Amino acid sequence: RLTERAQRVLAHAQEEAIRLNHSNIGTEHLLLGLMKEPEGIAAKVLESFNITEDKVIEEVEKLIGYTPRAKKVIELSMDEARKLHHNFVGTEHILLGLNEGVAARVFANLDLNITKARAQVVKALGNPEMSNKNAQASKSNNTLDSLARDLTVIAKDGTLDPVIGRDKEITRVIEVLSRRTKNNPVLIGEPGVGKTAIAEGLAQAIVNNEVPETLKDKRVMSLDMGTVGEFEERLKKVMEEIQQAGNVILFIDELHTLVGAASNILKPALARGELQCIGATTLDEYRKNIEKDAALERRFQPVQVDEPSVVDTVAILKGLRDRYEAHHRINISDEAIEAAVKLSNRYVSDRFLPDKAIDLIDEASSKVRLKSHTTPNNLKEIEQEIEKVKNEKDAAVHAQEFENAANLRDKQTKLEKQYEEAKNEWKNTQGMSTSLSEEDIAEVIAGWTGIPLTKINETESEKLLSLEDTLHERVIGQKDAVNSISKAVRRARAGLKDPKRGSFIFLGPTGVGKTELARALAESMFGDDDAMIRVDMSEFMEKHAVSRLVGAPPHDDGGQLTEKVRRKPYSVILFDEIEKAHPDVFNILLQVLDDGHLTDTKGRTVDFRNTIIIMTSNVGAQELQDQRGQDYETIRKTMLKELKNSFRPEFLNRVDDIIVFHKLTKEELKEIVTMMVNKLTNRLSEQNINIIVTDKAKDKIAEEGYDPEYGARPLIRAIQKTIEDNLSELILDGNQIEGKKVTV
Repeated sequence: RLTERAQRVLAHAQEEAIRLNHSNIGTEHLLLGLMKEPEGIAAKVLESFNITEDKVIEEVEKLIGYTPRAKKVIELSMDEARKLHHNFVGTEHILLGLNEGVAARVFANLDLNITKARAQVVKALGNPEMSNKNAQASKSNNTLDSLARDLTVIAKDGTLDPVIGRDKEITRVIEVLSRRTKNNPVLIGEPGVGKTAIAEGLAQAIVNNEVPETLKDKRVMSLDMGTVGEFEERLKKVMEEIQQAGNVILFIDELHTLVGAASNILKPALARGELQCIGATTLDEYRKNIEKDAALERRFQPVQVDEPSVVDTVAILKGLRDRYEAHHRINISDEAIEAAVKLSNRYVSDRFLPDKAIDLIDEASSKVRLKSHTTPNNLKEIEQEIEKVKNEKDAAVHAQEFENAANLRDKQTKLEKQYEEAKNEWKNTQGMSTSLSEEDIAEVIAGWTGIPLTKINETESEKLLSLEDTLHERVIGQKDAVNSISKAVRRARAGLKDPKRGSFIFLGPTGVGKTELARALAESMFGDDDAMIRVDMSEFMEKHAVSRLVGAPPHDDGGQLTEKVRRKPYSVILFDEIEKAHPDVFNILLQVLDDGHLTDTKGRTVDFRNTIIIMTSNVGAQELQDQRGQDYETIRKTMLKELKNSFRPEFLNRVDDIIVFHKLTKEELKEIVTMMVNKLTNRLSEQNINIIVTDKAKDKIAEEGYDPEYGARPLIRAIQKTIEDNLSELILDGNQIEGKKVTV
C-alpha cells in the first residue's frame, strides 16, 4: 500500500471524473485530480527546471476536452522511484514516469527522471520521509465561536506559558489525534502537574511550526463550557457551526468528567470520526470520565503527564523569574528558587512540585515585598510635625487678630524646615531588596508548621543518629530496641536500603514501648507526633478485611484505611496486636510491603519509603519474659521463631526486626517519672510553675508504684492529690510562688 497520493487523489478525481466515456483511468485523471481548478490553481518540482506546468495543465484539460500510456507512466515512475530510494511514488516522483501526463506537444514541456527530477525532489518533500500518508498532493505541492477560545493566536502573540520537558506528551498527542478509534488523547495527572502548560505548549508548537502544518487549521481552541440555564443545547448548535467549517478542534487543558450538562456531553452529536482533540483528566476524573462511561473508552488514549523534576521545576521558575519579580517589585533569588523547589518538595505532601514550589516562591517573595514597602519612620515623625504645623498655620490665617509676621510666619518656616527634613530622611535612608533561600523559606514553612521547619534544618543526622536518644528518652527501657530501629532508619540514607519499601514487630508488656515508641517515632521521624496512625485488629480482621483494602472482588467504598491513611504518605502506622489479625491482613501486609506500594482499587500509589509500620504482638507471651536473663539478640531470635510459627513466614520475612521491650526497673521507673516532670514543666513552666518534688517523696514514690505490664500505675492516685492538688495550692500559697520549685 502506497501513500494516498495517486490513490485517494484518484478516488476524488473519480467522483469528479464522470466525463468522457473514459475507456480507463488515464494519467490525466490524476493529473487533473491534483488541482482544484484546471488552471495553475502548478508547482511540481520540474516546474522550476523546464516545465511550463500552467501549459501542461491547459493541454491536459484540452486533451480530455489504466490506459496504455498511464500504464507506462506507472511502470516507469515506480521503477525509477525504486532506483532512487523513493519507495512510493508522490507528485515529485510521478514526474519520473509522467509517457502521458505532460505537454506531449511540439513545443513540449516534458518531465525528467534520473537527471534533474532526482535533485529537484530534495527541495520537495524530499529527504524527511520515513512513514505513509501523502505530501498534500494538490496544486502548490512540488465558525470559531466563544466556545472555541483561540490559543494558537495567543501562542503567536507570545504570551502562553511554556512547558519544560513535555515534548513526549505533545508527540503522543499528535499520534493519537490522527487516529480513527483511540483518537482522543487525554492528559493524565492532577491539575498543576503541567497539563495546562502542555495544552498551551501544543499551541506554541503550532505557531512555531514544530508540527506538520495540519494543526494550522486544526488549531488549538479551548472549550469554555458556559453556565452562571441548560447549555448543552448551545454546544450542539455551535458544534454544528464549527463542524461545518471543519477546521478547528476543542481542547480541555486540565479537567473533564462526564457531566449532566449526554453524560458524554456533545459526543454522540459530534461522533463523526473527526475533529479529534486532547481531553484532560486526573486519576479520578479519568475514572469518572472515561472508565465510568466505558463505551467511548474505545476512543481514547491516556497520555501520562509526569510532574517536572526539581531540575525542571527550577528551570521553569527561573525562566519565569522575571515575571514574578515584576509583580513582587523585588528581586527573586535564584538560590531561593532552587531552595523553594527543593524545600517545598520535602515539605508539601498535598500538591505537585510546580504548585508547592510556586506557593512557596510567592510567600518568600511576599515577605520581601512587605518589608520593602518602605525605606529602612523618622520621616513619618517629620510628616506628623508637618501636618501639625500646617493645621496651626490654618488657624493663624483665620485668627481674628491685629498683627506673615509672627503667627503665620512661625508655622510657615517650621513647616519648611520639617519638609526638608522629611526629604532628607528618605534620601539618606536609601526593607529587603531580594529574597533569600533558607532564611525566607524557613520562615514560611516554620509559619505553616514549625517544629525544627523540621525538613528545613534536617541534614539527616539528627533524625537518623541522634534519634536513639530522642526515642529512648521518650520511651524508657531496652535501648537496644531503639538501636535496632535507628539502624533500620539510617540504612535508608541515600537509598542504601531498598529505595522502595520499614517494618517491625513489637513484643513485650504495656508501658515499655510497644505502642509508646510508635508515637515517639512519629514525633521525631516526621517532626509530627500525629503522624502515627493506630489500626485496631478486630476492626479489620475478617468481615472488615474489606475496610483495610478496598476489595470489589466477590458504593464508593474507601474502606476505613485506604481513603484516610492515603491522605498522609508521611506516617507511622501502628497495628494492634497482630495475633488478632486474619491471614488476609498478613497477606495484605506482605503485598503492600513489597515494592513499597499501595494495593487498592484506586491506583493512588504511595512511595512507601516515606512510611513505616509497627505491629505490636503478644505471640511471645512467655518468650518476652526471657528478658526477666537473655540479652536482646537471644530474646529476639526466640520471639522471631515463635512469630514464624504463627504468622506467614513470607510476611514475617519483610520485617526489619522483632523488637524486645521491657516492666521497668527502679532506675527506669525513676526515668519515666522524670519524664513526667519534663511533661509537667512543658505544661506549666510556660502558670510559670517550675517543679521539683521533695527528694524523699520523689524517689520513694517512683520506686514503689509499679505494674509489671502497664507502667507505674499505683503511683497515680496518690499523685493527683499529692502533686496536682499541691501545684494548685502553690498558686493559692505564694510562698512557693509559681516560679519556685517545691512539691511532694
